[PDB]
Amino acid sequence: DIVLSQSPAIMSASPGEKVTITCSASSSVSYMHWFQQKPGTSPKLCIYTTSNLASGVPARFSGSGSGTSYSLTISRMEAEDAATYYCQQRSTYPPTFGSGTKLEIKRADAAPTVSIFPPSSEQLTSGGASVVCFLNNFYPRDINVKWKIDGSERQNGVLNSWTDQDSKDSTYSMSSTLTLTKDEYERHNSYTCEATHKTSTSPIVKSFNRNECA
Amino acid sequence: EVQLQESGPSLVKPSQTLSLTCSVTGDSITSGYWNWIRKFPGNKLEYMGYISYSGSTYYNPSLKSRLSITRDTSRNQYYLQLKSVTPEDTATYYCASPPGYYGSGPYAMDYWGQGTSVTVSSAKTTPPSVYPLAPGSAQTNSMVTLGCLVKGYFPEPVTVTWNSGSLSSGVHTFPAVLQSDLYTLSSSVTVPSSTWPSETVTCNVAHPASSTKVDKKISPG
Repeated sequence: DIVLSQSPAIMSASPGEKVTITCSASSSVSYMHWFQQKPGTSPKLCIYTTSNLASGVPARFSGSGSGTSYSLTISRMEAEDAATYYCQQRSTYPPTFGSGTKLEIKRADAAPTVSIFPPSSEQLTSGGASVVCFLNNFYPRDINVKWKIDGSERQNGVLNSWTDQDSKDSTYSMSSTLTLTKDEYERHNSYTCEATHKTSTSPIVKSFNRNECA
Repeated sequence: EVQLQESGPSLVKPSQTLSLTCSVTGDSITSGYWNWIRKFPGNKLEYMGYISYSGSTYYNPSLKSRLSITRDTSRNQYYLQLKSVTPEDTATYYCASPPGYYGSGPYAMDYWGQGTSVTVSSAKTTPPSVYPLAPGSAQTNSMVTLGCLVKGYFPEPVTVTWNSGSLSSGVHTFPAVLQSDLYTLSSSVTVPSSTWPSETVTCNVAHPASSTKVDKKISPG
């Protein structure tokens, strides 16, 4: 039952920035181990016994601490450092792990490229109608999507999903899907997908009318 | 150097016992500690337990009395047995060895298998409904974004390709969402508007558990 509180939970650092991650324990532990996990890989020992660099880890990393306060440090952030870090303790059983630090790459802001799509003719054979909105290659990750039916917000029946930071351009993408009953979809003709982000305050709205096109 | 490999089912029914095998190549299990760790949706990790070089075991108190770990030294394998699994035992299960050193060398290392995603649910095999996402209009800019909607499938996973792999740089496939026992995913692809609808673009959707082969060029409308 040693509780490992880790911080921060998520963060973005520019290439070259100094980064510090802390792990605070419920009770004294003799040492703290640190593990690294990149998307697609299993967790890999990063730091052994509080301050020892594990095989395959570069010299920009280091750890320190004792008792109930430990930290891990990257002197200069590299893009390949992007990953999830976990502090771990084994001085008392059971061995416990921190909640993790998701470390992302910071890059230039980018407004989301927004695209809206109406239900397909194929889906209209069923009793449901889904409108899909794609908000892609944006930065930073925090983003809000609003679904307006006839200029009037609709909440829930929505399915939202995010990609992980793109490996080539460091941006994020997000899909939103509004699934309505087919009959309710045909009682309303204006469908809007509204994105509020960080470019400006109000922005990015894409729409389509049920009355147009076929 | 060493190699650990998770072997077992991907989907289990609630109340059933979950059974997995960790096969160790590169080193004997007659020395050291051999464990099972799991990663939950939301990414917290939980140390499940171990089986020692002597066959002794340690089980996390959090796995109450449900977990047991066995081994076969004359086959270099160790096994996990987790009884009465609810939907919340859904995770990726990894076998692994604690940090150590070895041979000669200066550095501490450890060994992890690749992990196996385990789904706990009572759903049945359901092919996905694959729909085309084409814009309902367009005058300008240089790019156009089209996509596909893969809805109501079970279980994971699904695979999506665009024009058999020949479209890649502008692709985004989004993680699957579990809704009312069924999974739904979407994918997008952005191409130059002088390529579409002039030159065909197709989504190749495949669903392994229900042998689905879906191709659907996205056509205007």
